[PDB]
Amino acid sequence: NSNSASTTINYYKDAYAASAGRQDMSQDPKKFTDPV
Amino acid sequence: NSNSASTTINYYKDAYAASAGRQDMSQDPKKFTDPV
Amino acid sequence: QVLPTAANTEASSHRLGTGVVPALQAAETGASSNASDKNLIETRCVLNHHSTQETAIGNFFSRAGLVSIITMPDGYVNWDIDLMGYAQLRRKCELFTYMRFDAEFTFVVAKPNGVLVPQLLQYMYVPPGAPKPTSRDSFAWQTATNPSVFVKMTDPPAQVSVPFMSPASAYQWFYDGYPTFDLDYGQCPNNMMGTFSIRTVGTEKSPHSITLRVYMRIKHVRAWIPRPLRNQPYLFKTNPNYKGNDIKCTSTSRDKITT
Amino acid sequence: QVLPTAANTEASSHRLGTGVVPALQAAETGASSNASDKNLIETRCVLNHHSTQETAIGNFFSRAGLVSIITMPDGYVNWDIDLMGYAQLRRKCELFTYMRFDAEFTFVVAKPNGVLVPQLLQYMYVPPGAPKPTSRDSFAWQTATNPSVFVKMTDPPAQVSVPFMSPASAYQWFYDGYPTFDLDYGQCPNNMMGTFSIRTVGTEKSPHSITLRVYMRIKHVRAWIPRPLRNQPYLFKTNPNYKGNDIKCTSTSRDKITT
Amino acid sequence: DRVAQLTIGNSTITTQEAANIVIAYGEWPEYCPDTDATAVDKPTRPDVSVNRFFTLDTKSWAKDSKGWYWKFPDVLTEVGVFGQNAQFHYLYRSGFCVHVQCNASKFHQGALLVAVLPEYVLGTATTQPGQVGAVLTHPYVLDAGIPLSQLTVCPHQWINLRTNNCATIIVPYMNTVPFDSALNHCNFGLLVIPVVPLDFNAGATSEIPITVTIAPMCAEFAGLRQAV
Amino acid sequence: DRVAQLTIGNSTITTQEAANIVIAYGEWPEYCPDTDATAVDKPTRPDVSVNRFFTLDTKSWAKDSKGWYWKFPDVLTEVGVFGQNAQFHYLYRSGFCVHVQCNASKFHQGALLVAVLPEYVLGTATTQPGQVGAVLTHPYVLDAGIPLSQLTVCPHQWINLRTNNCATIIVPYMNTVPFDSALNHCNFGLLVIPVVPLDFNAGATSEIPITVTIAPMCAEFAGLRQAV
Amino acid sequence: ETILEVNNLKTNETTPMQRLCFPVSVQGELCAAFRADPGRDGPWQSTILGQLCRYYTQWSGSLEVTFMFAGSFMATGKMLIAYTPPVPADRITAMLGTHVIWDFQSSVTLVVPWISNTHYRAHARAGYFDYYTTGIITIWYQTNYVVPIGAPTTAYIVALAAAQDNFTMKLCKDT
Amino acid sequence: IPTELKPGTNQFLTTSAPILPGFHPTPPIHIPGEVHNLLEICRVETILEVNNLKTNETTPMQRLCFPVSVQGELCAAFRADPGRDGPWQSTILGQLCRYYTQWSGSLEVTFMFAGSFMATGKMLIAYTPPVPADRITAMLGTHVIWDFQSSVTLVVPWISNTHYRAHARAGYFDYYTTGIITIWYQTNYVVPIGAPTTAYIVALAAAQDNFTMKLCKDT
Repeated sequence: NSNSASTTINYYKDAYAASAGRQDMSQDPKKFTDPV
Repeated sequence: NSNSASTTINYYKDAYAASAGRQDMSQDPKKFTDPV
Repeated sequence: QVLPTAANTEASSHRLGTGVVPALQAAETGASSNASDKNLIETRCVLNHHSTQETAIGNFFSRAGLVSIITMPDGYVNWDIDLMGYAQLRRKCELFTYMRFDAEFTFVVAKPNGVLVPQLLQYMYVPPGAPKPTSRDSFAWQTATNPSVFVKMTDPPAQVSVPFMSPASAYQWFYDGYPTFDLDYGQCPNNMMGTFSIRTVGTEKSPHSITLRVYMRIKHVRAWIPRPLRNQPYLFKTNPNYKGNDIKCTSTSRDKITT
Repeated sequence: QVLPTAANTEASSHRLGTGVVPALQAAETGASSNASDKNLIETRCVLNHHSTQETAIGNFFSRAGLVSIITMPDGYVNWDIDLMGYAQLRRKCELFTYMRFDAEFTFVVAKPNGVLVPQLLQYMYVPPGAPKPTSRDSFAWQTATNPSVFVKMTDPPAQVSVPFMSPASAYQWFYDGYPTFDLDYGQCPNNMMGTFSIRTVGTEKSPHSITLRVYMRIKHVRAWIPRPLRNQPYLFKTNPNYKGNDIKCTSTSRDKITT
Repeated sequence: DRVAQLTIGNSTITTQEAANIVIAYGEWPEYCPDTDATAVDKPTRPDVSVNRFFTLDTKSWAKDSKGWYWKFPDVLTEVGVFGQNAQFHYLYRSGFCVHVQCNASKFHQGALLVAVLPEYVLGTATTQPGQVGAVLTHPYVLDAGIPLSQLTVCPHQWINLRTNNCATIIVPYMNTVPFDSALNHCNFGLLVIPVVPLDFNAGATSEIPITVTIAPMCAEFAGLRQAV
Repeated sequence: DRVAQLTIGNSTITTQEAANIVIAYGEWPEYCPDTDATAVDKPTRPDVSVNRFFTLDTKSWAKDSKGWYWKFPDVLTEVGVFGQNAQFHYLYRSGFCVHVQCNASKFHQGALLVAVLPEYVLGTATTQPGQVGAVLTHPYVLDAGIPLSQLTVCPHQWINLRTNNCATIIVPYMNTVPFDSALNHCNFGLLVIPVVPLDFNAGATSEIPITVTIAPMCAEFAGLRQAV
Repeated sequence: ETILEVNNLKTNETTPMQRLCFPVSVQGELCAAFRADPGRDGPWQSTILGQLCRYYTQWSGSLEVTFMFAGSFMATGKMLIAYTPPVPADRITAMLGTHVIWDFQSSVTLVVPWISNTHYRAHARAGYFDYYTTGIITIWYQTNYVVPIGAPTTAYIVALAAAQDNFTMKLCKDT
Repeated sequence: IPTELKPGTNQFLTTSAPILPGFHPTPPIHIPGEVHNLLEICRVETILEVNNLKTNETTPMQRLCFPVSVQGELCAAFRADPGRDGPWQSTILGQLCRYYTQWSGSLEVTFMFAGSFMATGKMLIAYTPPVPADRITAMLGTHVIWDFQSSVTLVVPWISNTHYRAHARAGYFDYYTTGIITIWYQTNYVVPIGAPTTAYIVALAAAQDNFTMKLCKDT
């Protein structure tokens, strides 16, 4: 079953019992610095 | 993720936690003995 | 957009002209200046491979921290579940306002002097509204529905995973308002996630004091609307009240501004 | 080039002529002679299969060694991280100048007499600039961000892996210069990798003395610009200073040169 | 192969009897590549001005001398356009070509070991002798606890009065950081130790000079300080 | 067109209210061509190091000042890497970009004539004032017997407090010889003479500064002397 | 971009509201000077960039400093902002290093280039870590602060600090 | 999932979970002079301390060479095993060999004359497999005639009853010896008038291409 807060290793039936892998590398420059 | 100092067994997400395998067999004779 | 590495630096040269000016900006607009280093000084072409994985929120938050300490000098204590009891983690999670994540807990149990003695313990998580045990032999210990953990003291520390159990979309560390139509102010109902209780299994009186340490690990975190950090020591575990006399300066002072 | 095995020996015969001479060389040029055994004596064809894997730097360095000993006769000690405290490893790693590698650490803890007693310990790695704990119950023990290790004494020795954490490209065992614009000389800032602290978890006073032994293993090593070894006993843990009176000869002397 | 000439910059060195040229570790000096540079400011390359061969002082070899050593680039820190430039900057990267000349008659005898030891550290002011250069006290251990018998593992050239009179070494820039200062660090040092003492019959040219000539190869600089 | 920015070298100058850029005689500064070079030695081009904008001292404008002048390149002879370089060479060729800044409030009044006179010769020590710069004595004849009323024939830019506060001049290297020394000749001089005296009602910012900023453009050098 | 606490004077402890800016008056001398390392205690401590950098050990990248004039409209003048790699004594000796000429829209954006002998720099302090310093920032009067009659003779300038695009951090630590 | 414990668990051997989950190491840069095999250092020529006399302890500078004068007798002799204590201890080859137990391969010994230019003569260098008494009885073994460019390169061939030889000592390990190296005057050291009558000869030792080592040990 799929149930998680959000390439990971899981050993159980639930999806919220797993170890996070390589975190996503993505940012939005303009959104915070220049929101005009 | 790839992160190491430099055919190896790894059990974790990080790449610097692994056991070195068969080391490379390569030497440069002339470089040290005869650098003229 | 994906930015695996920081942007490289391009080559440049001198510039002399009219109309174009990157140096001048407008801070009144509230937007940070977009001037690049290549627009003011001559820079060589430098290619960088500095990864930004270490600055991700997941790696920044994925570190277990002490959340509370429990001492058992009647043989049981019912401790309310709260995560704002220690500054070392409170300052970390209080930088954001709303976060949705997944919590992992680890329990370390030892005697006050650190010695280990064979003894069997039981932990129960009591959801809000569930009956609360009142004795070491209370009928609430039958754990018909509530999850339970049993472990000896000499055994390795227990590790469990707790899902995101809030009725709302995400936890909120601040509630500007009242939950009911003065001490009540600031209490968000969406944060009270029940309580915690521990006991010794035997119906007799345990002959050793028990101290438990709880560490919380986080995973699959997602933050929203960052807020400025806190520069004042805490005074209470519920509200950001501070000592109104000794206002600590953010920056250490010096002697003269010219030196 | 790849040389899995040492070069074989080719067959040869007698040689008599003028002009060609492999025996004569020129040591003034600073280059080792390239004369092969086939150029001076008649040699049979010998094929050898002696592998050179045992002479690789990885296999030569992949051996755990004692780096320091720590005794706890206040209940905590903050020990600075350094690897030049014992000759058996200092001579080994001091043959090269710059090396980039990956360190693996193992901790062995026992009583002074070697007896094992159930007791819970905590280890923290303090990066440079991080707050340093000053008491067994100091607030710095909350380990909000610093990595921590918890293990009982009776448990098997702990094993952790530490990545290459130097700001420069590789560690340097020598710094001919000053880090600031006399005891200061020889101190490279790129080697101070923070400190190490241990303690007993319980807030009480532990009733047993604690001795810890730390062994460091290496992997993924890469060396540069080898330097001559050291033939004099060490006198300090920072500089190669030596006793200026008893200059130990490199080679053991004999009676007469003709015998 | 006995004769050679090097004409780097506005200078020129010739020798009618010399050995071969020894390149340290087989790496020709070269400018810093973009993939390795970390500085964000455009560097300066004086080129011809800083590559003029510079001749230091002259050391007098005696029948019982111990040895002499120099620290680089502290020797060149106080001389020429290189001195006036390095004192005005903060980042430095260059190679070096070292030339040592010492000629004697056909009847003298003695040997010298010209060897460049990268990143020389002394032990028990004198750390940076300057253009003058200091002398050694315990040449057997090099005042560092290492045996001189294994000093040949470093790039070196032998100066034997029987055959040759001069030797050359071309060492590239070796340091763990692409750029480095010039007043707080020393890239390497040079060692000159007489393994075979000079001996001669009475009635010869007793005064025997020793001269060291050096010249930067691929000098580059960055940062503009005021005066240091 | 009222705003402009010049970012030559590791420096940058910006102005929110300035006039246009005046190029002297319509010739952009450039390196010496092979067809015109007469030197046989390879020249040096420090490039970025010598093109950093240099700011000289500040002159205080008064209600009865006569005028001030500077001699080039004697101003830069004693400052920065340019000073330490020109003192080590014998041949010199570069252009110049001159910037003069003087800002006043909206209620002050007065005019200035910033004009560069090529090859200024004085008449009846003070010939080479240096970085400080000397003052004039008879501004009507410029101490040279020529009328100031015809000084506009030379490249110039007007600084009128009503409209602008700064002016720029880009003058190339003008001399009858492709190369020339730096300690025995002056390529040109700069003139600043208040044609309209400064006037203001009592109760204003009496202190009014005058600043001159200059920077070489295409510097090159040849010859290696010892110290001059 | 966040506010920088330049005026961290001893007498300003009781009245922190005046610690967020420094005054400019009618005089060429200097007005303010401070170190540019975001990790060391001082003016950078009040910035969120420095506060975050306290949680890490190694950082690299160029920095940007932006100023904003707050004086009267009729006020005018020119100020010089200079950054000195590894303290100046006067204008002519401070002009050698990287500098920006500023004239009174009024928002100058000084950029601090990344020059260091090492790829990753650590937070500076007293001792061996002094070798990891970054430099000194100073500002000087290019021309006097000219104001007409019937106007205030004193003006205040605020300082805003931020990080450039090529910033990075590693080796997370707990403060 | 079923599992069975096996002997040897919880046994720490000197021959791993990470602590930092997002560290990216500083990028490497090109550094000249990288060593990939420890055998490369062994293939370099280093000085040999032949004159290890008792009186030379206070003045080690004279322990790096031996004198040659005008006399056919011998001048110097020493064992050729790089492991045993003695002249080979000062060589980096011997120092490295102290870290290993078994080695095999041929060795090369190079000499260098340091006398005056007008000096001349012929010297005989001989290597004796398992000590000679004179020239005619020492000439039977492998030898090289040397005449005074002046750099003779004596090669020590690898002859042994076993594929891998161990470091020699007193006792059973005497069986692992390798031989004796000696040098003799082929002709007298002739020098003209007005020239020094004594000359010094330095000894340089190195390892050949077919060298190898195994069984790493700690000294």
